[PDB]
Amino acid sequence: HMTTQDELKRIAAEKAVEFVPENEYIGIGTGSTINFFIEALGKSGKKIKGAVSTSKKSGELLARYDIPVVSLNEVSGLAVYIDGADEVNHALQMIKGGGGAHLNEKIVASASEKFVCIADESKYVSRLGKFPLPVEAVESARSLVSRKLLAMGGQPELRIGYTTFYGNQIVDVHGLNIDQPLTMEDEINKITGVLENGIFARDAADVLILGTEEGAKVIYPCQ
Ligand code: NA
Repeated sequence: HMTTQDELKRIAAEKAVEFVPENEYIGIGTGSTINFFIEALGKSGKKIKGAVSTSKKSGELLARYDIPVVSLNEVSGLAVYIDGADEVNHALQMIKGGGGAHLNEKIVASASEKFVCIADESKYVSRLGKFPLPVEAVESARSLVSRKLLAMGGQPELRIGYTTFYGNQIVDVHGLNIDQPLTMEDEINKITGVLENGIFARDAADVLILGTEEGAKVIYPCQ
């Protein structure tokens, strides 16, 4: 039978354990692929000095698997950040935030010395953009941010009924042409009322572990 998507996620998560140094502070992403990774890291027996969480769920699983959790404010930096992606291109630039956590994810990534992305094969794309782009905005700026995103060219859609970790809203933007991921990352963030967007170009991954039918493939940015 074909390997299921969950099995592909587990393949990538299990391989990523090998990338985690012992006795260091590390950062932990969010999502279903990460949830398999937290379990695998706990089962490995590796000594972890402390882990910084990016979501309520990730923090709960770290505790379930006996991995010590620390606030980002307690450390001067992290040795490695491990996280998933909704899309990842050949330069290892990513679209993130399908699960609502892109603000905390980018904060923790930006404090880390290395970013390991874990994903099943379906996330690896030639061009970023098909997956709608999450944008976090404060509630009173919803209509304003939406007009500004529409003027940029995308179709803004409020994520109905959703409240982010820090109490804000997400507008998901459909149909963007992303010529230059770093330029668009910065231009969207210049909209007043936007707190963060899901383009990870400045914080592109350093290495990608991709779960495929042939096992876990290790992929560095294209030359
Ligand atoms: Na997310």
